[PDB]
Amino acid sequence: ELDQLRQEAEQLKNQIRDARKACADATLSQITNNIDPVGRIQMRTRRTLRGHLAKIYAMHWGTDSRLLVSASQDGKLIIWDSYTTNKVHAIPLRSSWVMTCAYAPSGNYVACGGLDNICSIYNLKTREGNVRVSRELAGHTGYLSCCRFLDDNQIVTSSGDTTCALWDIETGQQTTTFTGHTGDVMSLSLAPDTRLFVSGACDASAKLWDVREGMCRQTFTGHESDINAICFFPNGNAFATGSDDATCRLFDLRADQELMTYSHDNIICGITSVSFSKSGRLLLAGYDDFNCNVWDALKADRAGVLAGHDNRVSCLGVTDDGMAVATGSWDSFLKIWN
Amino acid sequence: TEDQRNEEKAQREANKKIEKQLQKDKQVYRATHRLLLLGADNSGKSTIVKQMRILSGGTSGIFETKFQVDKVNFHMFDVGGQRDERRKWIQCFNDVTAIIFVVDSSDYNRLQEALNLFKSIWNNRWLRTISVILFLNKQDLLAEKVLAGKSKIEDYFPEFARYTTPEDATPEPGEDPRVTRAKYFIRDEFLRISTASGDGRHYCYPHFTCAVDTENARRIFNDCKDIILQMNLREYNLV
Amino acid sequence: CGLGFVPVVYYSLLLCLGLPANILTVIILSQLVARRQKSVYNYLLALAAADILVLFFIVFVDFLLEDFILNMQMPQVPDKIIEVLEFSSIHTSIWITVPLTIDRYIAVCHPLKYHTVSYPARTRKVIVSVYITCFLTSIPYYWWPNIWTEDYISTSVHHVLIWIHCFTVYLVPCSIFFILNSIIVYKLRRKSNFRLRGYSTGKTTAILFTITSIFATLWAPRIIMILYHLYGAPIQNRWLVHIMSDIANMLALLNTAINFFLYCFISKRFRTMAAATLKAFF
Amino acid sequence: QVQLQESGGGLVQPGGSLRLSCAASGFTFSNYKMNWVRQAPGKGLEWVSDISQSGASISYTGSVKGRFTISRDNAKNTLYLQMNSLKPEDTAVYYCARCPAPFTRDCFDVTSTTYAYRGQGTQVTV
Amino acid sequence: TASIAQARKLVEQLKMEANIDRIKVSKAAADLMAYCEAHAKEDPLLTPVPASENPFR
Ligand SMILES: C[C@H](NC(=O)CNC(=O)c1cccc(Cl)c1)c1ccccc1
Repeated sequence: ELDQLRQEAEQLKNQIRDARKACADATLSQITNNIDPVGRIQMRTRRTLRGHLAKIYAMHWGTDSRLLVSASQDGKLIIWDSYTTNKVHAIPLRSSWVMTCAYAPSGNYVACGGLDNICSIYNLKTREGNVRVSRELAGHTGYLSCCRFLDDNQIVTSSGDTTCALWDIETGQQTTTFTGHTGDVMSLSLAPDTRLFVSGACDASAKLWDVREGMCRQTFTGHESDINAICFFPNGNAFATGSDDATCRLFDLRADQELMTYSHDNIICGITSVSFSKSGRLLLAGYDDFNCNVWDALKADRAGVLAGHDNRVSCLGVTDDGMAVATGSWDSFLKIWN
Repeated sequence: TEDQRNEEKAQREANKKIEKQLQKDKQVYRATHRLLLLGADNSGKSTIVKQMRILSGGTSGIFETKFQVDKVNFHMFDVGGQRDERRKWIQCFNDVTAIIFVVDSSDYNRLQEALNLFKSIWNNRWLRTISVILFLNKQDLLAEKVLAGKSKIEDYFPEFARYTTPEDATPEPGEDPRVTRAKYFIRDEFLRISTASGDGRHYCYPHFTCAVDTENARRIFNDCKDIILQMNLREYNLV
Repeated sequence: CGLGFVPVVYYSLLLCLGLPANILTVIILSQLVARRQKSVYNYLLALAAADILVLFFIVFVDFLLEDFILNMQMPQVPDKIIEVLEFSSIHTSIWITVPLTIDRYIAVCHPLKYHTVSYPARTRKVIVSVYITCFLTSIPYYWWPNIWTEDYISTSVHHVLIWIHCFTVYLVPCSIFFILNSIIVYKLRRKSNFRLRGYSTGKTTAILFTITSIFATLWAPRIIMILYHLYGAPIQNRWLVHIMSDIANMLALLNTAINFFLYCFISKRFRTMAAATLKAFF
Repeated sequence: QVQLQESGGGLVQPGGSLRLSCAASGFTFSNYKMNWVRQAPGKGLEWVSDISQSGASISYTGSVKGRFTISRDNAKNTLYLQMNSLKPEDTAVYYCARCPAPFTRDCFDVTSTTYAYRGQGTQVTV
Repeated sequence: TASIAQARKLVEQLKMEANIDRIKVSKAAADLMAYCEAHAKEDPLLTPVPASENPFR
């Protein structure tokens, strides 16, 4: 029966491959050759958020596109005011090895996780005003990789246990778990309708999940190595994945396959963080070679390089208005480009 | 703008407080040296952890081991709560001064696995600047094993019979040239991987430890002293 | 007059070879992000700034202009008051190298307890407390003899002034150079280091000893002659004192230029950064 | 998708010769340090040998050093492991594993839990 | 049985994932093009904003 199971799995894989091949009309490059190229894009460093002692893994812009949270391996969750270049808060964590941080859409709460297998939620606008550990979310067996507030009560959290979990901050319990992966899931990105997110794992596959149903709808494969960065196209019907094979892909949920490769020959370093502009034309990708890159999502032609970091860049976020992008890197500096 | 001015002064005061506390934390972060402890289950890394704990407290998966010797305190990190795949969370330990590797010196079956693990550590793109403090643990078990027969390390490693003990040996009075040859053969195996990459930017410091080896914190103390010394010499123009 | 012609061309070459070098040093270290991580970069930037101050002030407005361009200034307002700041510049150049050597001694002989007693706050304290102390304790350099003005008579203010100059530029700085450097060489060579360190002496201790050796050799003649005007040759030195006094001052100022090749040009990383950044404008 | 399918393998007398092949697919083959991993019956996963991108960093496991000779044909996306003189110890399930990061000389693929880039494997009965 | 059960879960997931209504790649790619060009103007990093409007300078 097991041999029959493998044979029928092969038949289903052949069926999905045939459907993908049939649905492939032409290349996105051919149909976007009627667009004029964007042109060279120069974004100077407006700020250099300089208050971190160790390397920085994650940053997350706020809803107001003014305040942001940055997590460094010293054990701090410094919340800055980008316009004023001021640190409105400096949250002392418990475990210094933090890998993620999330700023809630409302702004009342901030999350952080890491090697402790715990997603800690901090309330900011508390009665006194001193930041405290609001909740301690336990249940992940592997390390913690990416936290993202779905709202003030829930949070989607990826871990090193190949499982994602939709949490309930009010009670501290997993409402529904997303267990369909093979490798360690690193980055997750929520939809504009906050109903279908993706989980980018170390099995060269990103899977699309239902927040309410709790079961994967469509898997997305085609990468050559582990993906540790993922972000939806601003509508929610496409996303991009950055892996260690020095390429960024564009997967289309409607067509259920890859659209275009974003990779040059001279780049041989893995992408660490990806993010789109407010129109979805500037797919910024942070690479291990101490600098970022800017791509034209419709032509794959690289237009702009956000160099300026002395160590590996690890986090990358674009303001909800698209007026800035902050690239926190391992040199403990958050340079806000414009 | 007077209201805006006073509210922004209420922000610069918070910034000043945060700066003061961050300098105070800087006077604590650079005064401690984070250490990372790897190894396998059979390797008695927990015994060394307890021994240096006597010279602090943690039960949340990652067993921190705070210990000070000569008024300087290191911070060991016994991370073991994660899965068997470690190619992604090992990148957090890039700024660690030294990776502590405890190898089970009395296991011939699982010794090639330890060399493979060391080779992976010695060649990571994000670990290629971290010197390793090798710890060949419980040499007493190896001494008992070689001195009782059925210790054909020449079988599991075929290049033992065609091997001779190094001239730069340090034998204890009760030792046997045979157990000395074996225990330096493991060391030379690890240094063979050590002296094959990492062009003068990180070094493997090998040390022999038994089960009850009290002088373990001081050995790491001196090794870290040398590590910091070398990084300062390349940090200056001396090199 | 060749005796007075050689200094003019020598100082022209010194200016055109040292001002661009230290300006490039300031430009490179102003953008080098590691400065706020290590104190040696701050000390080096201070040394470059003091080199700018010295090589501008003493080598231009005292040695080119005042000596062989103008030869007209009234020696009341712009001569003695400007030597007040010129002596301050040279004293700062020496006492920026002093804390740099103390920092190196800490980082080498007590490497593990280094960030505890050396951080870019004590660095700021000692880097802004030497500028001020040199501009404040050089105010006494208002009585500088100008020995060849009109055959002046030596008074007691010049004696104490030159003793203070000695104690502040050579005798104490060389004393605290030699002891620290000898201790470093001792503890780095006569101690069992790593086995793969065959070239552990001629590349580290040789440099660390020649650094102070060249400073001592190039500042010995000026000190010994400013003491010679105190205790030697009342009636005989007048024949050929000016030429060799100028030579001693030339050696003293040549130290200020070799202080670049000994510190910034030595490191391969600095040279690679300079090579990368020299094409920034083009 | 990343698909490493193992061919060869079968009944072996104590001292037989087999051409273990790994028809890999789904990526540019000549960019990864391919390596072999065994699965001894009732025992954990162990490393067999590895070969670099070009074939200049070949390294064998200690036990079987002269018995096994690995060889990759980069233009055929394959990993050969010429296994002659097979002892009963080599009665394991061999696995053809690819290191995750392109252009690197190390990888953590001895993981008992399913490593993402590792084939289904063949059983060689000796 | 555990491996067989995992295989059954995998085949159920694959059957549910291959039975998804897909739309031609040309149409989806053109839709992404149309959305991106219909939102180009509000995007700041594409067409640079005036220095007065820019809050970071
Ligand atoms: C500022 C000072 N410049 C001077 O000190 C000028 N003083 C003399 O030339 C002099 C005075 C009395 C006796 C003798 Cl032997 C010489 C100076 C510092 C460093 C290098 C060169 C010059």
